[PDB]
Amino acid sequence: KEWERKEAERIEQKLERSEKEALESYKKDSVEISKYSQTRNYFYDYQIEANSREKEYKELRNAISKNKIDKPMYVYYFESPEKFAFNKVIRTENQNEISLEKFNEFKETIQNKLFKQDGFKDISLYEPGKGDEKPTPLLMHLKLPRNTGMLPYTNTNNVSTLIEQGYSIKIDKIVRIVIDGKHYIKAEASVVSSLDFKDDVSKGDSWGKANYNDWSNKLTPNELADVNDYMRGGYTAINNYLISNGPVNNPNPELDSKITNIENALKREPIPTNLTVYRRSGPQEFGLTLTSPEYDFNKLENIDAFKSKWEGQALSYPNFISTSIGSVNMSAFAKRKIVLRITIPKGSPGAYLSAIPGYAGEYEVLLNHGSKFKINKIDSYKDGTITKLIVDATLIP
Amino acid sequence: DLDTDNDNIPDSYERNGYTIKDLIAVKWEDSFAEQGYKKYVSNYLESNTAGDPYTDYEKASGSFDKAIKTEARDPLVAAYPIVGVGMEKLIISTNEHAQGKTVSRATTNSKTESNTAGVSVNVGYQNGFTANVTTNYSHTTDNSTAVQDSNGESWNTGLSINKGESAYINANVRYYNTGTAPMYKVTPTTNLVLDGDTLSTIKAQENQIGNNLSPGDTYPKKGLSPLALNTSRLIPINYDQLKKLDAGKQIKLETTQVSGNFGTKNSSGQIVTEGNSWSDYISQIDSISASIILDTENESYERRVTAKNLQDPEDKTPELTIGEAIEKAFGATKKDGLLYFNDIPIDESCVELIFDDNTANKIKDSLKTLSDKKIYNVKLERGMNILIKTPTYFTNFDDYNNYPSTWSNVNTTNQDGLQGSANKLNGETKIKIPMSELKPYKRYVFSGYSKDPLTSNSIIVKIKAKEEKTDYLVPEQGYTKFSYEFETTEKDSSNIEITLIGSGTTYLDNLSITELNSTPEIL
Amino acid sequence: DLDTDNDNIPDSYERNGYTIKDLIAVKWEDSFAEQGYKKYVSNYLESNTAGDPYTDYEKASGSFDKAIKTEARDPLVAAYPIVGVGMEKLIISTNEHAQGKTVSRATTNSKTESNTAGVSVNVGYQNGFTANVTTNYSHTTDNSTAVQDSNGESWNTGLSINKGESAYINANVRYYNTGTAPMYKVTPTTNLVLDGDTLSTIKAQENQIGNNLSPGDTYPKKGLSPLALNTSRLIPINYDQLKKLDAGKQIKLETTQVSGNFGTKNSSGQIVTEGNSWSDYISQIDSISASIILDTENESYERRVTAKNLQDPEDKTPELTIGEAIEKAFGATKKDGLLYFNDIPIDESCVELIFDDNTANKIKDSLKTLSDKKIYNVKLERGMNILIKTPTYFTNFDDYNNYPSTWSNVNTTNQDGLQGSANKLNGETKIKIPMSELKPYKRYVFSGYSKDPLTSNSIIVKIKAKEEKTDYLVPEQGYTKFSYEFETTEKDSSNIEITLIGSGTTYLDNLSITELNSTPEIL
Amino acid sequence: DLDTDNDNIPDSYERNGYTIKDLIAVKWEDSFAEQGYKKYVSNYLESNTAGDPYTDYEKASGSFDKAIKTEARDPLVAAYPIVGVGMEKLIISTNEHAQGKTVSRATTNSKTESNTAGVSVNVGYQNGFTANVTTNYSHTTDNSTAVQDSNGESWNTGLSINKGESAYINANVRYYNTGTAPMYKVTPTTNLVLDGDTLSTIKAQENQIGNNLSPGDTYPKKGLSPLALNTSRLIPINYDQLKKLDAGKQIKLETTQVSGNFGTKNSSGQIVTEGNSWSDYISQIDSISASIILDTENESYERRVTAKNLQDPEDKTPELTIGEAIEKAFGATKKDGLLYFNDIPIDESCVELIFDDNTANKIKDSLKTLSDKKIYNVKLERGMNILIKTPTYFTNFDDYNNYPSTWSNVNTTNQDGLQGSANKLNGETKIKIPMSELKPYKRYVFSGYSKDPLTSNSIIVKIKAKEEKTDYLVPEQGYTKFSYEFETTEKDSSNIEITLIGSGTTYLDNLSITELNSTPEIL
Ligand SMILES: [Ca+2]
Ligand SMILES: [Ca+2]
Ligand SMILES: [Ca+2]
Ligand SMILES: [Ca+2]
Ligand SMILES: [Ca+2]
Ligand SMILES: [Ca+2]
Ligand SMILES: [Ca+2]
Ligand SMILES: [Ca+2]
Ligand SMILES: [Ca+2]
Repeated sequence: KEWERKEAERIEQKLERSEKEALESYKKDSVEISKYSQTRNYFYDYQIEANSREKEYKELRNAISKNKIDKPMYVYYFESPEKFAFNKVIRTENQNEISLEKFNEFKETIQNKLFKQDGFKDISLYEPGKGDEKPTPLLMHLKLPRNTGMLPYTNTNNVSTLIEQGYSIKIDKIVRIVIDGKHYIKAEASVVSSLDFKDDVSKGDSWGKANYNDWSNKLTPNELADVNDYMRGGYTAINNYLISNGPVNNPNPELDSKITNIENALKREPIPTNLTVYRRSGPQEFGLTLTSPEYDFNKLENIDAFKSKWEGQALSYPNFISTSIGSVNMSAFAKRKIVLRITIPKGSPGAYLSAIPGYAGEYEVLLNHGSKFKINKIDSYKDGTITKLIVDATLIP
Repeated sequence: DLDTDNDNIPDSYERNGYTIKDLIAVKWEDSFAEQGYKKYVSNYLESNTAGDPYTDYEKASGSFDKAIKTEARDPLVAAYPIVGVGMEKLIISTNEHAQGKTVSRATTNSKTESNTAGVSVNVGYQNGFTANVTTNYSHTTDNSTAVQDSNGESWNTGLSINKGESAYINANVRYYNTGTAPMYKVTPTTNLVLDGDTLSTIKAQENQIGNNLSPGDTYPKKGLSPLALNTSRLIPINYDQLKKLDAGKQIKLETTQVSGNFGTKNSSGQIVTEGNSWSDYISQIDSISASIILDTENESYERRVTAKNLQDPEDKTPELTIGEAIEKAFGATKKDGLLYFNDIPIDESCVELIFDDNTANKIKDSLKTLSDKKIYNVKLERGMNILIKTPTYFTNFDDYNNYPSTWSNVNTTNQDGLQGSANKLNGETKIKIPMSELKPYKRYVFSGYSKDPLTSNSIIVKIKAKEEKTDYLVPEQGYTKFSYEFETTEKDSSNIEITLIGSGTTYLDNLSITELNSTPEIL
Repeated sequence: DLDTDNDNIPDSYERNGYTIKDLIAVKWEDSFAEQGYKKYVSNYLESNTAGDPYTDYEKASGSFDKAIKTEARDPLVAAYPIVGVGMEKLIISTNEHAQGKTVSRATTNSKTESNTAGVSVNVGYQNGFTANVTTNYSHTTDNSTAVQDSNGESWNTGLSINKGESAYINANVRYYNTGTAPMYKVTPTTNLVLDGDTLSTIKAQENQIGNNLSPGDTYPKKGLSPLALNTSRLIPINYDQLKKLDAGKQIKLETTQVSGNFGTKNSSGQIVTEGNSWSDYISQIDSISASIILDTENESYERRVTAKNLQDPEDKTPELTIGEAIEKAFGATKKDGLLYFNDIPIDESCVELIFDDNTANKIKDSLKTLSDKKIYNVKLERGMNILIKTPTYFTNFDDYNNYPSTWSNVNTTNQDGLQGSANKLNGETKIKIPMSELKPYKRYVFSGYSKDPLTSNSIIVKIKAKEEKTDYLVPEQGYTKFSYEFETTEKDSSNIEITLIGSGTTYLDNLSITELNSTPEIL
Repeated sequence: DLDTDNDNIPDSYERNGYTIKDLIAVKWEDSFAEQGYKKYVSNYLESNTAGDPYTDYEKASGSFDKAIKTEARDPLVAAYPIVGVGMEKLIISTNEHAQGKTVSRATTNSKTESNTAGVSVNVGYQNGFTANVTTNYSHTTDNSTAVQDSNGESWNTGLSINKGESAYINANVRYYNTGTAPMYKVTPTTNLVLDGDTLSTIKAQENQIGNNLSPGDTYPKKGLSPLALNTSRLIPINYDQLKKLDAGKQIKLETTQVSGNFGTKNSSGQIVTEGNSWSDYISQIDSISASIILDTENESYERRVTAKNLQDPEDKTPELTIGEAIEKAFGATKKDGLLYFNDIPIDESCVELIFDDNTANKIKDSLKTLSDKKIYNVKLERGMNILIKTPTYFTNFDDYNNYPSTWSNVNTTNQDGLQGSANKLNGETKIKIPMSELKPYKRYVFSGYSKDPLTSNSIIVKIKAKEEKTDYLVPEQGYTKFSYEFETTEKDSSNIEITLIGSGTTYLDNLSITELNSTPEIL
């Protein structure tokens, strides 16, 4: 723990008054500020501006964005299995042996998949041993890449590492080791970073306009004309055509040419990056109704049914998908309890539709019809007393 | 399932069964006894079940300082080390620099002799007490001197000290450890004591030895040069103690204060021996454990074992007998009613037992309630001292027969022995052990066991030596234990012979000759 | 799928197969042994298979210090450094500041003299024991010096010492490291002794020996001037030991307490030797390893070999034979029953073996159980001492021969030998070995192997030297080893004559001349 | 694309292409070879390609200290420190504090003196080995002393020493660096040895020299006042070595131990030299790297280049020839089949190579499978030494002729030479060289190349000097190297004539006069 303390008092002498005040604020309120940094971006922008913990969040986040490192590191931590989409226990605190079948099922749940890390978190740099806090058998051993936030900071006679994780991790492999007589899972993982904007949306708008100022020039008149029909009112008709299985039941060649033009226009300029985007979804996209008992997430068994029904499955959207780069709550979808957090790899068809002037849309990305989303994580938060879900999904070929 | 201490082992697995395999506790069910494994008991009311700085689990897993001997794997014993200091050659010089009248003599060191120096034997041993009572107790720390290479010559002759001023002394010293623990940062303070008067205290500091003293190893390893006291510098003497070396007295040595460190493995790498002290555990082990010394003629062993006080039902601690405590503290193989080492037989009719006055009184109090008439089925309590003196010669008319001189009239066609057979007699029995293997200026005690299936069959014995002695013994139906003592003289003496004459019906068993101490030399 | 220790090796691989390539550990399948890839073994109970402060895979991968000898990359071979001191020439001067009388004598230093001095020789060797014993065992830490530039003259003539006042002794010393480990913070304490009398001790501290002493080189780098004892400054001497040195005895030097640190990698960048020490591992590694010494006439090595403890099935540690252990600890090319170094061939019928008494007892116990009756196919045990002496001359009527003269009446055209060819005899065999090729005043053993399928075809041999002799050896059906010893004088003497005659049927092989010790010359 | 070490360079770009440009690595296509980037090849298993305290990225990108010579930009050459002491003047003074008698003598220093002193020069060269075998190999650590103003005069006949008390010796020293490493905490030690006898040890401490010693310069900045042995006080001598200094022997001053540090770039600003030193990277370098020395007659250089051991297929280290190793060690411009320094050509025919027994034997053994029979086409191995000496005078019958005199009968109009043109021999070819521009009391060697397109043509070469000689030469169709030595004498002698007479058909080329060592003077 020598290097963590050394860099802790190296950073601490260049931390100013409000930064250090936010540092003791995280020292006394680590869990609450951590969960707030996890779930703050889904509230209203004015809820953010009036939030008491938002000042601490932005001070700590700026400190994380200014204390960087030039080389990748390996760090060890213990985190709940519920945080990494494993909704069961492998071995308990009194249990010390892990059988082959539970190792196999944990392997097949963690295989070939990505898991998000968001918010503030305190992490030790070295492998915990005899007397260190080992609450779970899941020892995550992560390779943080270059230019990633890294804060050694001393609390009383101990030292920890505050970071603002905003990245997904790909667990390359796991092993079963014996520490203090107990079977622990040591997980070698790789950080996969994503272009996520959360609440800062003006600069995301600038990026989309810079990447898509010439997009309307690249489209054919059929494709550009059908897109212009689409955002100005034809989205309702085209989505009603596609959702009701139009080309199969009662095929409309005009609407078939319309959706072909929309797909071609989305295919003209692929997105040059992997993105994290927020779509405000309703119950009908999940085969449910507003009056259905499962929509009321204020009770926990509805969330359990949501986990049992939708986690590990593929969500099919036969219509074009409208997504918003801003996670901020809006008056249009305040009542909706589903905010789908979608990850999109490189080269996918689509467009940032707000680059075209004259549209009153708010930072919208269009996605091709018939898409398949892989459900990965479902967190929860409290918009007031209304319990809402955070469905972190992705785009899969 | 239920846990009390800072240990992983359950309460049921801390009692009447203890098996620790692949760092996992399991109950002993007695099907893996012959596969080299052993069962323990450790306390379920304290993490440190013994006085050592090691809990039961780390001391039973093998997870401790590996320089500690394997005899401390059981949780019963504590890692208690002892520094003893001995001397070999004394040189007397009359200068403060080095020229002068210098005389050099070789002298043998006796570790465990003063504990059994004031012991008296009896012709018949009453009741079931087959031991001897001592008047004082001494550990392996003290070390006595016996001068051997000394022809007829006064010590003042070699120095020519006339009226007022005698010479200076200088010695060759060596350091030994008799204990199952290593110390590194040695701070040995010793005192060169003269029959109640102290000449000098020697501090060997840190540079003369170093930060390494392995358990059971002399500071010069096997055969090298002794460490001279020429590397707090010189020790004087007057013309009052110079003449007291001559007649009866032997100069002794006693270490007083010793401190050190014990190696503790860290979380990742190497053992830390800097931030430590062997001073917070001296009263931790000394006040709770017992003391057992075993004196082999080649080496000495000292052990401390945790026991039970009988007048306290609150303290839930393991209960130990005598023989089980010896087997646990030393490591022994269990033959049919027999406890064996790799070559050393230990039994109530095979070794000499020395007890202090209070412990002998306790045992005589406890020997009444036993219905088996044995000395090893005695419960162990806090605050005893045990001396087990292995005889230098012992026969039992069995597989063990190590006598360099053959007997006479040997009849082994019998079966009414204490173990194996009993020696049938027809007439005399002659033994003639030569001076080539008797150490001069010593005292030897021959003890034996007899049976006699006749009303008034009696025997005579003659110990023909420099001080010969005749004796008349009346054996009984059961096993009677008898002990006789004799001395010897220098190399120019004749062989020592033992003649025993019975009448053809008495039976002899377990005949052992042992050495006790040194006699003063006329000089 | 399963691993145990603080290491990356799987538990299933770690027994009976071990290969490291491109920093991955793969099993051994006996297919790439000729591409420089070799198998090892590792203990799956601890992260440190050896007693080193390094793990087994990391020390078997090369990701550590390169100054260590590369045959120590085997995880079963641990790093063990030894500091030795060697005197080169002696100067005696009568002034403490430096006029007066100053004499100088030229000496040569040898490493294995006291161990060999306790070894006796015999004409024939009974049963499978084809070695001898040493009286006391010592390593190459102590050394013995022999003066070549000393004709007949006493030291008193050039010093003029009458009654008590003597001169001052100065010596030229060098420091060498014969082991597979370095040390940096060298603080050696060395006693200068003569038959027990410790003359003085010297600390070289830091300013004279340097902040490094790499393995494979002494303190002067190849040929430079040796260190003089003028920079703790001088040591005194008296007129009671000079004639002792003059008659038979010699000055020996040995170090006692040596300080030093070991190198290791840091987290990211450089390497640090500040928080390390070669002082807390000695008691760990000597109590867990055996000891092997090899003494070629040019250079010597000594390594510590961990073995398998026999009387514990729980301790799952691999077992070793003798020759496999020697090959892995030193590095020797393995031809068909052949272990060859870069130049020195080592076998059982090519070198000399020195044991102590305990090794002889244990090897006579374990050697009877072998059905092949060979010395090397015996399972190795903990803490056991072996020494190998390379003969200065060895011939076998085969590819190897390093003799000063050419053997007479040689008939190599044979196949009935232990190693291919053997010398068929039809007549006398002669050699005339000169004093131009031999050091003065030494003790030598010529050994050989005689074989004849005939009854009593007796052989006589005459060794004409300064101690000339004749001997007779009868042949046997077995392959019988004979060893003879002799002495010489200063190099102005004639050729040594070796004459031997049988009866033209007997066969001889493996004729080796080796040195043992220095005879005490008369002066 | 795949990266292993902790550097920006991927492993695919760590072999066969390595472009450091604007602090990024990109791939060669052989287009910007004249735009200023030399060949870098680095280990893709080792981040530290060499034993230097740097990764391969930092040393190949300029992100290190400015005082390091830029020749260590290539990752195969390690920045290895060499510190040498130069001798300028000697004074003999009979006092100890500083009236008295004092003489002063001027002394030249020779760096590569003892390395080439054991070079035995034969008249005919075997196979393609155009190099000789030195007996001993020595680097530029030691320095040799030569007296120039050695008029006929005993050193004692003016100093007036009668029996026992000899005078004292003072001198001035300079501290240079021949290598690519700056020393900051310069604390060395050196021995002043006359013909084996050590006189004294000298340490310059820290404040007397300063906090920096750059590569390639001395503490006296070029021509300034030398630092004497006054500001560890004065060096005595006895009445046994003055005749040795006078008659045949010379004072050697050898640097024994070098202690120093370096300054590395921190994250913020300039170098930091507190927590790092030159203490452990020496053995890392010399155990993996060879040693290549250049001695141009103005100044010398030494470099350590990492090499390959053949018995290691996992060792993916770069492999080079001799000439490629020389070019990367020193830096040379490559034209068509030839390499050049700023003014010094480099070839196996222009500058001469010296190897010890191991390197010469390895080059002889490795030349058997080659078909070109050239020196520089030998693969670089570890543990081998190259000493390249540059001739003090060389002509090639071409654009280069540094001979101060003009030859006789030079016929440049020819084309069948190794390089350019050659002299068509017609009759006598003569040159004279004055004694003024040749160093007195030294040994010179003249070497050259001959061809004869006939059967048995012959040349005679007469060297008229103070040992004038005539040598016979029988050339053949193949190219013959001829090399003859002679000794120089004082300035007041005649000139030296080099004459050669042939039949008028042979061809001569590449004539080189070199100084090798200094001859002792009778005094
Ligand atoms: Ca318990
Ligand atoms: Ca317990
Ligand atoms: Ca019996
Ligand atoms: Ca393992
Ligand atoms: Ca291991
Ligand atoms: Ca042979
Ligand atoms: Ca790479
Ligand atoms: Ca690299
Ligand atoms: Ca030519």
